[PDB]
Amino acid sequence: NFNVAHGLAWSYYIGYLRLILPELQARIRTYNQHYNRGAVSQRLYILLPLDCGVPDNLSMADPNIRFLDKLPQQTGDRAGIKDRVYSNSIYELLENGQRAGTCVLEYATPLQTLFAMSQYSQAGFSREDRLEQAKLFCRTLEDILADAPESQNNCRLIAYQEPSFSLSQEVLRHLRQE
Amino acid sequence: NFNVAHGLAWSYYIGYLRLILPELQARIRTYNQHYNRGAVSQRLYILLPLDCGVPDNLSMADPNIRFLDKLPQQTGDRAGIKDRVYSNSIYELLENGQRAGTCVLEYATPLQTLFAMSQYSQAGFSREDRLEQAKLFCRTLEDILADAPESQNNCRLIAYQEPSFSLSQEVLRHLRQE
Ligand SMILES: Nc1nc2c(ncn2[C@@H]2O[C@@H]3COP(=O)(O)O[C@@H]4[C@H](O)[C@@H](COP(=O)(O)O[C@H]3[C@H]2O)O[C@H]4n2cnc3c(N)ncnc32)c(=O)[nH]1
Repeated sequence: NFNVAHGLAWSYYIGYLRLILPELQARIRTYNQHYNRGAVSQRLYILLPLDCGVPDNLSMADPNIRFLDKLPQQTGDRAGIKDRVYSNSIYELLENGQRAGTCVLEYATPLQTLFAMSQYSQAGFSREDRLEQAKLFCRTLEDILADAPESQNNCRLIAYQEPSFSLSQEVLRHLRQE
Repeated sequence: NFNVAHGLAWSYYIGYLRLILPELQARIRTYNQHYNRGAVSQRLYILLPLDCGVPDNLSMADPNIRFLDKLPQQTGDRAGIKDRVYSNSIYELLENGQRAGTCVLEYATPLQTLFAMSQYSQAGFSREDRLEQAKLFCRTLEDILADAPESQNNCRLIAYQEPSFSLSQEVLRHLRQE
């Protein structure tokens, strides 16, 4: 099942990142000018927990990550679905009670597929293989984005293992660099 | 890359079908009672062209398939995205100028990933392998749905090869049976 994470990464690129990354800066600029608090950063920040533990509510993983607003939606006809909607959420990052950064932030959803596959007996995906597939997912995606025309300093991958751990501090480190 | 279609099918189930199938009949019943034309059929009809040719506009594949309306959207928090939106389109099927059926209808989007992967040199997916992966995708999905609790006569797969061909007649055949 090595080809499992491989295909999921290509799917994530083909069916999502390549479609939304080109329009992202315009959506952010629209938000910055129309519905606004400091400036939203210019990159999509993608969280890649190698334990494939992907909560649906980000504030649950860390209270210092607080939902601010939704980006204006992106829509288009997709595979027979009229006006399919692509949604992204903006988060504020707090640090000792100060707003320290603002960004479009989400988990890489395919890591949730890896996790659920490892739970379903019919998937033939060993629970022991979650970390290995997660790593391959990250490496594949990294190699894809390194060479993708739509990636132009508008995407940032954040991969990490928890062994304390501060997810907000991990994100702020990448924001600081930018 | 056999594991390619395998993973895509499990992804399609885990990240989509298992989430939307349980609520689908209530969304259809809501539409039937609130925004209505004959009754919308009770199953989600999924188109699986084995040539992986997936137009984004269904009326383009066959003019006898005409967009009627959107189902009421489904939303939930998903992997850090607040109120992620799941959308489905309702279509009327015409037959010699008569409205002959009405259903929720779409292409299986992962077939688009197979297709695009076969085009990208970095994916290492042979163009010659599209039909084989498409078949495996269909077989895997079929085996998944055969045993899935959320599938309860509310999903129908329509797989086909074009060698004339009438996509509308192919769909109407399955609707007739139901
Ligand atoms: N009609 C309809 N179908 C939907 C919708 N959302 C998902 N589907 C179907 O489920 C497959 C898996 O979805 P996922 O959210 O678990 O992750 C996908 C996948 O890893 C990768 C490629 O997507 P696609 O090829 O369209 O496969 C999707 C589809 O067949 O990108 C991820 N992804 C796709 N859309 C989003 C999004 N809006 N936000 C975050 N991640 C996404 C739906 O709304 N309607």
